Amino acid sequence: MEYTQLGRIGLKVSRLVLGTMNFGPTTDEAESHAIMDAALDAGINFFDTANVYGWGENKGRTEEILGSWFAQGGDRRDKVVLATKVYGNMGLDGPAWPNHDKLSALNIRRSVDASLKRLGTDHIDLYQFHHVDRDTPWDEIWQAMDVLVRQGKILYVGSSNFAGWNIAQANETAARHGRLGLVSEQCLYNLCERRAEMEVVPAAREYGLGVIAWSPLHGGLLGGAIRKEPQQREQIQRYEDLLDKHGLEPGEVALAWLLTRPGVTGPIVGPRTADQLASAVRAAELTLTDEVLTALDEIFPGPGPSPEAFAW
Amino acid sequence: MEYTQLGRIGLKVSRLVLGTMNFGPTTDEAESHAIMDAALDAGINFFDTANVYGWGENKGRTEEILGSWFAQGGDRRDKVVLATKVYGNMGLDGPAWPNHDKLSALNIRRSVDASLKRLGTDHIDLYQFHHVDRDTPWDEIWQAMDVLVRQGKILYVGSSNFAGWNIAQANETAARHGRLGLVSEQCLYNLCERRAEMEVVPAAREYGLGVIAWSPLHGGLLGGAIRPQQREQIQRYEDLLDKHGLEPGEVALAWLLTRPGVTGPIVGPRTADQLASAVRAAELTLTDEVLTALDEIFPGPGPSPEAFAW
Amino acid sequence: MEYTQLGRIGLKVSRLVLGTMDEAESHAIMDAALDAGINFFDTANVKGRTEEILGSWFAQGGDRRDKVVLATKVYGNPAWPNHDKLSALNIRRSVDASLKRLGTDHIDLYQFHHVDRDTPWDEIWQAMDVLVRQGKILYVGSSNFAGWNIAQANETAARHGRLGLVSEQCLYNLCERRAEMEVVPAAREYGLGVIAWSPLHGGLLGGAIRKEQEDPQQREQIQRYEDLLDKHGLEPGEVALAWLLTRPGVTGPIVGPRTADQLASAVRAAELTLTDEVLTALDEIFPGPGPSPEAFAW
Amino acid sequence: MEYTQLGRIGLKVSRLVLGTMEAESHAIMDAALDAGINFFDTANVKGRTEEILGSWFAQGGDRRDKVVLATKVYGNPAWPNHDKLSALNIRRSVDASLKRLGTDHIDLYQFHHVDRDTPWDEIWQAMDVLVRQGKILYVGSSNFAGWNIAQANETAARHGRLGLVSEQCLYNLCERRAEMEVVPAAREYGLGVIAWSPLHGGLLGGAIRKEQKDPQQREQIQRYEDLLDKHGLEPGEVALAWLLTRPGVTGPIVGPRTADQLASAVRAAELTLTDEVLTALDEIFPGPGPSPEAFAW
Amino acid sequence: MEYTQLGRIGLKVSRLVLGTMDEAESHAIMDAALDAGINFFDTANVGRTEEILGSWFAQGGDRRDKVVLATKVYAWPNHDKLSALNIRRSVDASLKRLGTDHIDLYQFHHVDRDTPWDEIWQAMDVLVRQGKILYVGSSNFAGWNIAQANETAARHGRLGLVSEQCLYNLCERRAEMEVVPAAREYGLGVIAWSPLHGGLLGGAIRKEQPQQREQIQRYEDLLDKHGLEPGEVALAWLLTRPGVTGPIVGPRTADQLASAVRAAELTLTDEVLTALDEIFPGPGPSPEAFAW
Ligand SMILES: CC[C@H]1OC(=O)C[C@@H](O)[C@H](C)[C@@H](O[C@@H]2O[C@H](C)[C@@H](O[C@H]3C[C@@](C)(O)[C@@H](O)[C@H](C)O3)[C@H](N(C)C)[C@H]2O)[C@@H](CC=O)C[C@@H](C)C(=O)/C=C/C(C)=C\[C@@H]1CO[C@@H]1O[C@H](C)[C@@H](O)[C@@H](OC)[C@H]1OC
Ligand SMILES: CC[C@H]1OC(=O)C[C@@H](O)[C@H](C)[C@@H](O[C@@H]2O[C@H](C)[C@@H](O[C@H]3C[C@@](C)(O)[C@@H](O)[C@H](C)O3)[C@H](N(C)C)[C@H]2O)[C@@H](CC=O)C[C@@H](C)C(=O)/C=C\C(C)=C\[C@@H]1CO[C@@H]1O[C@H](C)[C@@H](O)[C@@H](OC)[C@H]1OC
Ligand SMILES: CC[C@H]1OC(=O)C[C@@H](O)[C@H](C)[C@@H](O[C@@H]2O[C@H](C)[C@@H](O[C@H]3C[C@@](C)(O)[C@@H](O)[C@H](C)O3)[C@H](N(C)C)[C@H]2O)[C@@H](CC=O)C[C@@H](C)C(=O)/C=C\C(C)=C\[C@@H]1CO[C@@H]1O[C@H](C)[C@@H](O)[C@@H](OC)[C@H]1OC
Ligand SMILES: CC[C@H]1OC(=O)C[C@@H](O)[C@H](C)[C@@H](O[C@@H]2O[C@H](C)[C@@H](O[C@H]3C[C@@](C)(O)[C@@H](O)[C@H](C)O3)[C@H](N(C)C)[C@H]2O)[C@@H](CC=O)C[C@@H](C)C(=O)/C=C\C(C)=C\[C@@H]1CO[C@@H]1O[C@H](C)[C@@H](O)[C@@H](OC)[C@H]1OC
Ligand SMILES: CC[C@H]1OC(=O)C[C@@H](O)[C@H](C)[C@@H](O[C@@H]2O[C@H](C)[C@@H](O[C@H]3C[C@@](C)(O)[C@@H](O)[C@H](C)O3)[C@H](N(C)C)[C@H]2O)[C@@H](CC=O)C[C@@H](C)C(=O)/C=C\C(C)=C\[C@@H]1CO[C@@H]1O[C@H](C)[C@@H](O)[C@@H](OC)[C@H]1OC
Repeated sequence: MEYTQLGRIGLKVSRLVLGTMNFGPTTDEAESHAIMDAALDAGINFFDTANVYGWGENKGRTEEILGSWFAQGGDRRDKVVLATKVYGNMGLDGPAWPNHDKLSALNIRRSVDASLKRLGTDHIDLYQFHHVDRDTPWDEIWQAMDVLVRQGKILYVGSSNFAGWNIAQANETAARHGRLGLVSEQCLYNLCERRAEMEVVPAAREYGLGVIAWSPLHGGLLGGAIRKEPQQREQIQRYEDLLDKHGLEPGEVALAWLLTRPGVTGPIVGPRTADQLASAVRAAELTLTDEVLTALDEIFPGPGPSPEAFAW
Repeated sequence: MEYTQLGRIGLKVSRLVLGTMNFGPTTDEAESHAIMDAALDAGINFFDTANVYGWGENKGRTEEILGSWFAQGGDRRDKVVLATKVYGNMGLDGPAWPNHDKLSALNIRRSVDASLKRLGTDHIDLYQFHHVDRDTPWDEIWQAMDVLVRQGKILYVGSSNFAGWNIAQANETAARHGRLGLVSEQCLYNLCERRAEMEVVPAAREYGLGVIAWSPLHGGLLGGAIRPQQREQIQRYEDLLDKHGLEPGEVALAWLLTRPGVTGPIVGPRTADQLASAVRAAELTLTDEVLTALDEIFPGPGPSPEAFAW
Repeated sequence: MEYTQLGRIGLKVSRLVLGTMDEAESHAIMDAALDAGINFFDTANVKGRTEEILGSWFAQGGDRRDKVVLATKVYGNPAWPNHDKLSALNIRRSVDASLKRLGTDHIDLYQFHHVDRDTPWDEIWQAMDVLVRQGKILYVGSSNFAGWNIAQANETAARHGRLGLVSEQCLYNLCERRAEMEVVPAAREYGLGVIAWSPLHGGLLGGAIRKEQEDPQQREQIQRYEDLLDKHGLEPGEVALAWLLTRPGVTGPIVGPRTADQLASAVRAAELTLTDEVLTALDEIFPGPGPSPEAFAW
Repeated sequence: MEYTQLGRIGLKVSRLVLGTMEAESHAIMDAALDAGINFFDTANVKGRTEEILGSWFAQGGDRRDKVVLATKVYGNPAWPNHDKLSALNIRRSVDASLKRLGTDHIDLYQFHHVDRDTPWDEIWQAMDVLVRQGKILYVGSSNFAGWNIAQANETAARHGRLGLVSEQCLYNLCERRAEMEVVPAAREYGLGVIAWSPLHGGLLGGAIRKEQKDPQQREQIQRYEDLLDKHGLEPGEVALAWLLTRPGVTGPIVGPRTADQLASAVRAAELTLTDEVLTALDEIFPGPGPSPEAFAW
Repeated sequence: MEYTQLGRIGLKVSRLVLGTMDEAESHAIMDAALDAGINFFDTANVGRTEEILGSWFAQGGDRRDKVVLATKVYAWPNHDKLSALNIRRSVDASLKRLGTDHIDLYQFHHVDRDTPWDEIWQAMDVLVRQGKILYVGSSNFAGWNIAQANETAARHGRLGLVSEQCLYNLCERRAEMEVVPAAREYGLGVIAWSPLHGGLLGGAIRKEQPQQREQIQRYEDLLDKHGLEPGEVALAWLLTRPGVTGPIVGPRTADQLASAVRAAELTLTDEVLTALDEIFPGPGPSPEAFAW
């Protein structure tokens, strides 16, 4: 297992991030636990979850499954860098009661308290915004997060689905008064969707955030979606054909590709079974030749950074 | 129900603020709870109280009435933005024991501890100065408030009965050391009394404070004389509202909801009927003719310096 | 002559400020204002031509420049964009024009003519700091601000080491006391000198009814004022000025004497002691609103 | 003429920016003055253009006093430090610009492009030297990313300095990707947005009828020209007028070579587009939306 | 010619830095250095030197505009060291001797432990703000002097040291303990003075015909097996070192220039690098260098 610093900070994490969104809705508790043990066994120390995982009327269930996993002891809590999120509506799906979603200090307080109860732990290592909230100013957000820091309830703060300028504004605001800023950004990033390269990833790299790629196979579409059974199909076909030609698995290459991108800490890997985890772990050891990198780049061009992306 | 951001911050509030001053002194606990459930049903999430509500020897009773409401469960606490106040004498009415009113860190400590006990909760969402205290510096006040923020005992700080320059001084002082300053001013504003517009509301807007109008009916006066220079003015008002078939109480509220910078008025119902009426005032549109008429009868000063100079 | 600190700063000024309004006639009161010990000269009308007349005054030598605290103002007054108001652009052009007309290399107190709510204080303080570091200006003052504008301005200045506004020139007199609600409280809090403009309310407090004989309610008021002073042996124009010199935070009124007789009258106004009984009755005739928020709430 | 604040600052500008893209230049600049345009930029829609402004100002008649003068860093294989935004390159470019313009100050000095190799403490040192000498009033950007505006202005504010007051970016019906992050950031930080190539190099200027490329781009332009035929609207005027409806936009740079093109740009600033016309332009020329919603959710 | 950012700043310099050791022949070698694409001129020895540069710019032809001009500071009290007093008199004399209105890189000649940084940055900021100096650099500092200096400048918004000139070559590698780590952390370019250790790595044992001589012998003998010139290799070695901007070279002739230029084009094999590292061990970073 390859390890790296999470951006500029002192925290070392596995290049694979274990996603947990399947634990609860699709994978049962006992199997989720076996996967998490398997993940530790493979050297994966970075586990990602969210208050809202579990979905609909079972929001919170995933956090509860990690809580029962820690409760078995055996140094599980101690070995893991635990990440969860705040922003989402935790009540009935649909329009939220005011201040029961988004990033007011009010929603942060109630969300973190509920997450700590479900996770059965006194601290979260990486507390992440699920999304930018353009209505909440950073002096409010940093007040909320600093209260939790100083109480020992969280260590690090991270972002998810931010724009590049939000990352800059957050970290400049934090730095003004000596606070550690965002340490990581979780953006949608994969061969199909490369527009994070325009500004989100450049900002992250400037400010020393780790970059965590969610949906690394683009919902499945890069995992061998055509062999399984618009003009997007021609790309995918050319993709599989190129990987047939070279003997490589689609699912594994989508992950290995992300590992070659500048600034990228690693992909979120969201296995349903211990078999799919072991595949992810192979993808991490895989080495991709400069020839196959050119090919994928030709099939899946990236925008490049702004302003060059749309101007010069 | 129309919602809005409280000034520049991420908190979203109903444009009606439920005032609780009647809960205890005139409306009773059981009925107060009735009204507060109806306010939730109406989409009102913003509840305003104060330690001194109750009046006389019953000061504190409103806070307790809120406390027993939260104790019923059903996510009542979790659904409200709870706001209370510090400054007032909580002992026997008349001259205060020193440091038992006003805004010394000493009075702030003892006031918040008693409010949290009565309210039956571990935190207040919005803790408001009831009035400006010009004898207490902002480095002292913000120390006291910052202690409460970091302990998780309050989230936001607001003001009430400030001058505009007090708003600027407070928030400039907070911003110097990276603190969130005042998020709202609760000022006396209505058709009769519009001198908040000279400097209070301009200042609040510059600094991104919510503006919450208290005494939106000027203590009943804008409610009815059906039941000397000023009698004449109110007469002209009630006659205008007879012409258009509009309730006086509803227009005074809806008018404040047209003012630039105004979050909304504090509505203080004695009864569930008075509440449903406030909700109706929130739904009212006022024609440009009615707005222009009210402005003639009840002129505003406009901003300083233009208000008295040019 | 009574002298005072201009607010919190180290500059000492006369409690009479010499405002404005022939050339050698102006030079003569100015020399006379000096001999009377008035050191604080302001180009505010009680623009371009007045500066030139000060300019020719200084050009005569005799330590005239060295002896005076020279205050001027952004020119102001349908204008071409940026030829009014307080952009860094307008400030640059107004100051350079003023220095050329005043025929001096520095202005002691450079003042804003009016609040401009479209220009942020980091822009304004940039423009002023350029001039301070070049030595073209010493102190910065306001005119026709709100209390909160004074607060914003001095807080912004103080964040980066800068001296803020040292003075505010506002309309303040027996007739118009609404400066007392917030402007003068803000000024007092931040250590600004308050310079009272139109101290006689455009002449209304200088004995305008007795000068008429040679609005219903306001006339009743002036009439009750002239009669109170008749009763007390006191010149109205002098009492208007003396009243202001009793008010908390007031540096002094602007006066525009054109003769030894008018200068001597302002000087006697500054030496005048109004009795508690006079002050009590003036307060009754011309009530102030008190500070906000007590002024309109409690 | 419609006037606006340049972003958050107190400087008032016309919503048309005269891109000076000698004798026929001088003529059009006087007509722009008389039309109430006070905002003159040396951005091409550099070298000679500045000299042409300099001889304009040397004619006198309060011309320098009446204009907001904006220029740019020159830019350009370059000799080291004769391109980009080192303090060394800024000194030499401004000194040469002041010489050519025959003026002792520039009102708005702009970066020509983001330089990723120069830290903002270096850039702000260079600009603060000039501001404190009086050679420059305001600073602006061109061809920046959203995060570069944020970084610039946070760095400036930290030590009390006025940051960027304006960004010049490529923005028109055809190219709307500035809306992802550049314009959002400019709006957050209170920069004026100045739209260069507002007709996308003539292409929105009725380019298919002046024939009297890619198949899909031509299809798009065709519907545009047909929509405006239907409504009786000049395509050149509409491209400009659409930019004036966009949140955050101060205005477009125009390079009128004739009284006719000037008068046209002036009419565009007075034109009101109906909601139906706005809906239809939007359908033909869709914007990406703000990031992250533009590519995520 | 190879170019690099000077540390973290936006200034681009040649990886060879032209130092100095009559008049029209200095002028001619400077012209030749431009033609080879060297833009970085330093008055440091590898008064009169500044005057020679002055007459060079006085010829015109965009000579001043094409070069990054670096000079340095420098006993009667305050006529040495880094007092605001000596800085002022030294820079005034430099600008006159150099016949220019600005210096691109103004460098301290040595650490002065008796002057605080608030006094030094006052003096530098005055000059930066009058336009007389762009960038500030150090020479012969400790690592902690670099940290203190740049932390002090950052406090009040000011650009700190952009470069350190230290004694660094195969023979003297102790700058690697802390000076070069500090410079790397703070984003200073590292300029290697005496890159040939006074000519000891320039083929000295051949030129003549204790246990230091043993070292130089294994060096010269290794460079015979590979068909490499010692002069060139000591330069190329430094160019492979982390944090190094480049060496100060003082060519007097077109012939030595061309040697310097070749040494910047040269690529040493990992075999050669490994062998140089064996003959000339470095201490590593503190605290590992002396503890663990
Ligand atoms: C002590 C001496 C007397 O008292 C005064 O002379 C005080 C008056 O000057 C007040 C303030 C005036 O009222 C003021 O008139 C100004 C023109 C307004 O100023 C305006 C214009 C502005 C530019 O100044 C601006 O800044 C400001 C905000 O608005 C101002 N405003 C605040 C509204 C307003 O208070 C007048 C209007 C005319 O002058 C109001 C009327 C009803 C009046 O005569 C009242 C008299 C009273 C109560 C007492 C006695 C005599 O009153 C006697 O009281 C005894 C008990 C009996 O003898 C009585 O007889 C039966 C009676 O005799 C007459
Ligand atoms: C390996 C070389 C091949 O090159 C490619 O396969 C590259 C293509 O995949 C490009 C990028 C596609 O064009 C992309 O189509 C996506 C659906 C869009 O993505 C969408 C969806 C989104 C979610 O991704 C979003 O983020 C994005 C912004 O918009 C995307 N956009 C950035 C606009 C757009 O570039 C396709 C559209 C369909 O697939 C465009 C068509 C006209 C095309 O074939 C063009 C050129 C070339 C030279 C093809 C050769 C084949 O030619 C021959 O193919 C043989 C198989 C080889 O062996 C060679 O023969 C020896 C070779 O010869 C040259
Ligand atoms: C729109 C219809 C009428 O207009 C109004 O009714 C407006 C009035 O309400 C004004 C403002 C009042 O004057 C206010 O009296 C308040 C008690 C003061 O409030 C006090 C107390 C406070 C608590 O509010 C405090 O906050 C404040 C600062 O001070 C307040 N102050 C700001 C000074 C002061 O403006 C009244 C006093 C009594 O109401 C003054 C009297 C002499 C008056 O009527 C004068 C002029 C005009 C032009 C009247 C028209 C025409 O009247 C007729 O209207 C018909 C519709 C037409 O067809 C015409 O008929 C022919 C026309 O007649 C020509
Ligand atoms: C007004 C309604 C019409 O809708 C439009 O005309 C919308 C089109 O203009 C879209 C956006 C174009 O697609 C764009 O093609 C550009 C070349 C790309 O731009 C490029 C270049 C760039 C420089 O812009 C760059 O910045 C950008 C990122 O990529 C751009 N990209 C953002 C991906 C891409 O959206 C076209 C391709 C060319 O015109 C795509 C094709 C398949 C298409 O027609 C699809 C759907 C519809 C529903 C058309 C109707 C016609 O149908 C009927 O047409 C009648 C005339 C109407 O009146 C209606 O009748 C009622 C209507 O019926 C509903
Ligand atoms: C490739 C392998 C070769 O390895 C070297 O040649 C490495 C040597 O250069 C080391 C480092 C020297 O030791 C250094 O001697 C300098 C004068 C000191 O420098 C001084 C002065 C300063 C100014 O530099 C200062 O900065 C510094 C701190 O202190 C320095 N210091 C760090 C203390 C000190 O390490 C020598 C002294 C002379 O050269 C010390 C003695 C005990 C010695 O001969 C040891 C080993 C040898 C001979 C190994 C062979 C060569 O010898 C044969 O080479 C053949 C090619 C092969 O067959 C080999 O087979 C393995 C072998 O055979 C026997």
